[PDB]
Amino acid sequence: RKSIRIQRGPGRAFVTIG
Repeated sequence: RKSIRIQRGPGRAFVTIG
């Protein structure tokens, strides 16, 4: 699994990739 700290909202957060 992988995740990224996106510069989008709501607010800076970590989303998963796949």
